[PDB]
Amino acid sequence: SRKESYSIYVYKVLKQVHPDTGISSKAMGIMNSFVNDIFERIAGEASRLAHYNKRSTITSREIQTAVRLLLPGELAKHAVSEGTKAVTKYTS
Amino acid sequence: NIQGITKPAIRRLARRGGVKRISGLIYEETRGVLKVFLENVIRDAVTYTEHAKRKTVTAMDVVYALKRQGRTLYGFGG
Amino acid sequence: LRDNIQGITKPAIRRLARRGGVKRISGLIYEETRGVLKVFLENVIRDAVTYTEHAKRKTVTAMDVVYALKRQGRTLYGFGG
Amino acid sequence: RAKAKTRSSRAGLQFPVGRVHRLLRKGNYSERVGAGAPVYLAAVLEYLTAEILELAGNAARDNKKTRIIPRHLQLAIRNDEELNKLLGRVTIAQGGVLPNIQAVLLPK
Amino acid sequence: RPGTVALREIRRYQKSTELLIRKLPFQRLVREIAQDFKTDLRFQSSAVMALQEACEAYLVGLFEDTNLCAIHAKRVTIMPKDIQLARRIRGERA
Amino acid sequence: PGTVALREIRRYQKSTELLIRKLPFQRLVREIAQDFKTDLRFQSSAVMALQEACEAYLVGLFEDTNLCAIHAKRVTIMPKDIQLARRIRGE
Repeated sequence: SRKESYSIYVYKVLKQVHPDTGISSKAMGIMNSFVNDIFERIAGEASRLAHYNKRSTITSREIQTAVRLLLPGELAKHAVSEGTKAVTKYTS
Repeated sequence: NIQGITKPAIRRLARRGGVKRISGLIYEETRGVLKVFLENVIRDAVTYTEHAKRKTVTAMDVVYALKRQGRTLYGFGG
Repeated sequence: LRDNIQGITKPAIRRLARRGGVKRISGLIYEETRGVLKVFLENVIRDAVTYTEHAKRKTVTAMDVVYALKRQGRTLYGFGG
Repeated sequence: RAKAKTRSSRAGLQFPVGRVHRLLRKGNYSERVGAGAPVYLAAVLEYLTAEILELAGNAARDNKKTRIIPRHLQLAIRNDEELNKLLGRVTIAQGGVLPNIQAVLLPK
Repeated sequence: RPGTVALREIRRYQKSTELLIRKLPFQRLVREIAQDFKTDLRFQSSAVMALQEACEAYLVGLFEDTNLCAIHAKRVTIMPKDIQLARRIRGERA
Repeated sequence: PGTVALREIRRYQKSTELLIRKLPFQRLVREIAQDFKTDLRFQSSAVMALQEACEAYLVGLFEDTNLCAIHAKRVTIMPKDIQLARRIRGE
């Protein structure tokens, strides 16, 4: 039975940057660990933000704020820009 | 204007920390440590304030910043 | 017998020291390091067993130790969880 | 009803938005999930993962290799202060340490 | 008169729950640093004074580690390179 | 000479495998588990996750001890440099 992980999806995303490149099974496990650690950070931070606001809803603005506490550098505003693009293009 | 936190105040903090002998290049480098710490708790707090949409920077937004840094405080809001 | 933690051998501790970038190593350092090495398991195995004792299993999983390492602020990749 | 396709494709996204929409509710983080939140989180995870995957491929390229190993992933972290901060509480299995010397160790 | 009992400072600035930086200069310090991320700010008195308590406690916590660094490094005198050791080994100067 | 140890540094920093012998480490892990509680038994992956966390932790301790000795104007480590590296971390 399936075990909830991103192995094929990170190797799909690799073609964005290095189509020439292979991934060792060990390295696949490291990147599978990375994407779920960032999920545990953001989902906890956004839920604690939502708790401080007592709201029933998570939203684009809970995560937009949580990403700003994940990272100090402008990769935060670029990821926030990518989230606002994607939500816009999904709802249009 | 950082010079409003005084030469004896930076000495007093080290003396409250129990220090004996010192050398004076500690003072401005300690203002450097304090500047980055103070900026971090401020920028964290304003980041929590702007999620609540108010222009008024507010005690519990500073508490959420300090609590994210693992620090608990009372009397102001707590 | 060699159970006195001396089974963590001098040249193995010295190789960890060399990866750590340190130069001259005084002959008491190996034993001081074995003291730290016990205490690290007295944190990590002990709390990992409190996660094994959540399910009350006989098998310690890589998850059980990763949860202990997560609460102790030293997270680990490659094993998942 | 129509022949299915991923919601990520309309969003412009590369990870599974559907199971992110599942996880955000099933993890008990809130009573309700806003229609943009899983799309936004997929976009954030993708953006940050693509940003580090370039550094992974570049770390292998620097060592003139073609197959990624945990060493190239450690090198990707130690090539960027944002990653050196973000992953400052992370252990990489078989990644080792960045090779470094304090000048005091050197002869003359 | 001169050159005796430096403990006159130790015996004064820790007898009660006092703070060592004066209030008016601290209140004009924080606001200039805050507005660079986002301007048009206003501040609660209970917000600004919650910063100073953390700041002075952190500064005292550094100096507590710092004097042992000098003693280990064969000095009675603390010097800037003690902070270069301490703040990096706590993982903060990185 | 007394200094070509600087070539060992570069070799063991190029290397990234685990350095303690698996059997000694597994024996120690089991002994510490068994005098703690009864019938605890470890999957190989748990012993490996333990050993990777241990050796990464000790590489961190040795880096921290290096900076303590460098700060003390030494080129040598003594147990006191480790005891500073603990107290300065709060360990």
